[PDB]
Amino acid sequence: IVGGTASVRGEWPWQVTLHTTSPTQRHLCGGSIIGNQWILTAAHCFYGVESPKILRVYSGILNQAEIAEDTSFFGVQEIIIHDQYKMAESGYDIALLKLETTVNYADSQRPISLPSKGDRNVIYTDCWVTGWGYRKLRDKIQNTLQKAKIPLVTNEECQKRYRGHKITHKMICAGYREGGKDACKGDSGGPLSCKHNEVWHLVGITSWGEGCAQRERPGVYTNVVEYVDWILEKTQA
Ligand SMILES: *[B@@]1(C2=[C][C]=C([N]C([N])=[N])[C]=[C]2)O[C][C]([C][O])O1
Repeated sequence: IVGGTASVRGEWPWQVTLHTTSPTQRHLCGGSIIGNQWILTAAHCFYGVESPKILRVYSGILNQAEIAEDTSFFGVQEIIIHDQYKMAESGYDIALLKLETTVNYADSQRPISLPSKGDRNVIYTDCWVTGWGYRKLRDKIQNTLQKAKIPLVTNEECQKRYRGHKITHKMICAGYREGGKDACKGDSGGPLSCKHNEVWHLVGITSWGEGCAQRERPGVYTNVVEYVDWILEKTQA
């Protein structure tokens, strides 16, 4: 996260840090708890990932330092990638992780509500992006979870900032016309939480952008509401 600040412990209880144990354990991507056994994240996050066995999901984490060899985690039973996904920039950058065990909800770890179709006309004026990603373009995974408030921008405006790209309605952008605040490497799969009527909603999934926090280059996120049907179908037994 560029231009953000340290999060308060338990401030984003749905945020998880997805680690890979290969070659050595390290933060790979962000993710959001949306169900007792389900993490919603970005598809492109599993590039070069041949098996879910090397994945470890940690919930209730503020600082990466909290994660040690003796720290409990959730194993991943299955990685579900949208069959239409090819690459982040083309869209469909969404994936579900079915955990091997169920998450016991608490103030430190609970699910975030998915947006409803009857909310696409809703004007989110309080949206935040979070994660342990880079603070700049050339940096490293941050220890403390960072947060940054960022305004959503119309798709028409976003398309203007991304000539050469096709910003579809299945994407949603957010950022400052002057930049300064935005997601970066490591924040992928992270949630773009928005607050309406004081009820947190998972509006987007951190996906891509040109550089990080550059002026006139809004972050591009997966427009979650466009995938509620997909999510329901993939989560049902
Ligand atoms: B992601 C990721 C997601 C979004 C952005 N945003 C910008 N401004 N470039 C950068 C990086 O984080 C992990 C990586 C793939 O493993 O992509």
